[PDB]
Amino acid sequence: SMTEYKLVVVGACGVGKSALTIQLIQNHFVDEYDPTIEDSYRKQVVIDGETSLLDILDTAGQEEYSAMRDQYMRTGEGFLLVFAINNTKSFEDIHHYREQIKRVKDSEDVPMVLVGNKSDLPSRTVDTKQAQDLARSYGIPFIETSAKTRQGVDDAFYTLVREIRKHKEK
Amino acid sequence: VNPTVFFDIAVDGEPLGRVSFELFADKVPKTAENFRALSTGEKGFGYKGSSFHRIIPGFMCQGGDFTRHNGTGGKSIYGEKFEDENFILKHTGPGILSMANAGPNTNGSQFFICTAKTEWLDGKHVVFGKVKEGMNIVEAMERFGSRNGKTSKKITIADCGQLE
Ligand SMILES: *CCC(=O)N1CC[C@H](C(=O)N(C)[C@H](C(=O)N[C@H]2Cc3cc(O)cc(c3)-c3ccc4c(c3)c(c(-c3ccccc3CCOC)n4CC)CC(C)(C)COC(=O)[C@@H]3CCCN(N3)C2=O)C(C)C)C1
Ligand SMILES: Nc1nc2c(ncn2[C@@H]2O[C@H](COP(=O)(O)OP(=O)(O)NP(=O)(O)O)[C@@H](O)[C@H]2O)c(=O)[nH]1
Ligand SMILES: [Mg+2]
Repeated sequence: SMTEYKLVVVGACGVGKSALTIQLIQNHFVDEYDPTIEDSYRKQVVIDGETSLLDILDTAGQEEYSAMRDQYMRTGEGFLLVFAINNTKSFEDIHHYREQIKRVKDSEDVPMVLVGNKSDLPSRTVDTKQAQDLARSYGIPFIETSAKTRQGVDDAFYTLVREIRKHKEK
Repeated sequence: VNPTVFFDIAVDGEPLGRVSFELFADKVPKTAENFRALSTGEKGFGYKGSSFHRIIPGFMCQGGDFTRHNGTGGKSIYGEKFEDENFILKHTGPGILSMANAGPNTNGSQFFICTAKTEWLDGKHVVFGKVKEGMNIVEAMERFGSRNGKTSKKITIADCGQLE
């Protein structure tokens, strides 16, 4: 048998939500920025010996459309919280995303993974200890990624699926 | 005395039709003058050849990136960006011509034509003109859009200039 999961990728504009998704789905990366309105993807994977369909919702980094945002959070079973290691504001935004997700879902315990993206770049402004400590304060995993080198990409999505599975046991 | 400009719209190079705009120089002089000059090309750059890269049915047709040709660029006649002039005019219905931006005081060349009332944009995007003739051409353009703004054929401003 198999299972299916609705994953939602959120975070500030420009952090690499789409590039991460396109690496997972299409195994390539481009420098050109194509700003997202909304996109969806399906991919069948095997995680820990269990076959699953990932329904991935790639959202725009925007803060003007709260009713669409809320429906994304209602339907999603797990969320990638993506910031960029050379965008300090995108890291300062993370807590807002977790707060909104918990509110819409009316829960203290929602499957989430913290994603520190663009780890290939020499222009770091967020040190990883900060992100490690934040994820610990949330009790969620922290995964370092680069959509450009593919480092951590499978790890981020698969870890999110494991968090969903761990949540379902409760 | 408000200026009128024209766009001749093309679909994969084939003529679709003409859209003309009244520019509200009486109320929004600097923003109208940018769009006027970009339409004539008199500064040595402008809209001629560029595309409507984002068309979302029920909301708007968005174009004007003649520097990066991918939805991320554009520039004004005053520099790369200029501040929001005023918010006197609102997004009152179909045919409103308004500036796109990436937040406060980031006007460049990108613009959108509303195909519906978009009142949540009031106070955040500067309105500076309206469609005069050719709302039927704008409605045709809107049919080439999609949920995420991607267009089914290439929609371009094949010609443009000032009417008079
Ligand atoms: C952090 C953001 C940022 O700094 N940047 C820089 C690069 C981008 C950018 O601003 N530009 C490329 C900029 C531009 O085009 N500005 C736009 C505003 C805008 C930009 C981007 O990238 C995305 C969105 C707006 C956006 C994302 C998701 C949206 C969305 C807009 C709408 C909706 C929506 C709401 C309610 C129901 C349905 C939908 C859409 C799906 O169903 C059809 N969603 C999904 C949550 C709103 C509509 C009205 C549908 C689309 O609006 C636009 O596209 C707006 C309209 C006004 C004009 N502009 N676009 C802009 O000015 C360039 C440099 C000018 C991001
Ligand atoms: N060097 C490097 N660049 C990256 C990485 N991830 C994304 N980028 C670049 O950063 C830019 C923005 O990426 P994108 O995936 O479109 O970001 P986004 O979060 O989806 N933006 P939006 O919220 O507008 O949809 C692009 O130019 C892309 O190539 C990465 O890991 N490394
Ligand atoms: Mg994106």
